[PDB]
Amino acid sequence: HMCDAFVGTWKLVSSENFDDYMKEVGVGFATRKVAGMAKPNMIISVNGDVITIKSESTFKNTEISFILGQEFDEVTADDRKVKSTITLDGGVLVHVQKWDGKSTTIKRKREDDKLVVECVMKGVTSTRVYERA
Ligand SMILES: O=C(O)C[C@]1(O)CCCC[C@H]1Cc1ccccc1Cl
Repeated sequence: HMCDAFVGTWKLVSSENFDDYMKEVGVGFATRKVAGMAKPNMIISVNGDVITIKSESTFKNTEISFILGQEFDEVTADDRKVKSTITLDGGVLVHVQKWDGKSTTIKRKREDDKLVVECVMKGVTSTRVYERA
């Protein structure tokens, strides 16, 4: 019941500062422009200890499955090959990605009827707000 309030199908309804986040991560111009148009569906499910997060989008479809606290390989929507670890901290899913000596942290939280995704790279934050589909 660990992630019950996250489970479901969610649709992006607003974004702030995403272009700058992507720049900070190292995403190139064309990818930033195409990725920034997308309005993804995020589908979160749990089966036993395994959490699955899918992103269905006109840009890229992605899928990760993981156990909390257990590192895994991830290929991100912008084609970084990263090592990821996701934990639950005070009810927030905290996702750290490491690659090439760099790090970014993605927090996913339930706030009212929304699922808020906060993406941080050094000093740069982007906030992505999802609602139930
Ligand atoms: O789409 C989102 O709302 C969230 C997201 O799918 C997971 C968290 C990180 C940002 C984003 C992935 C992502 C990362 C770099 C370049 C383009 C993209 Cl699309």
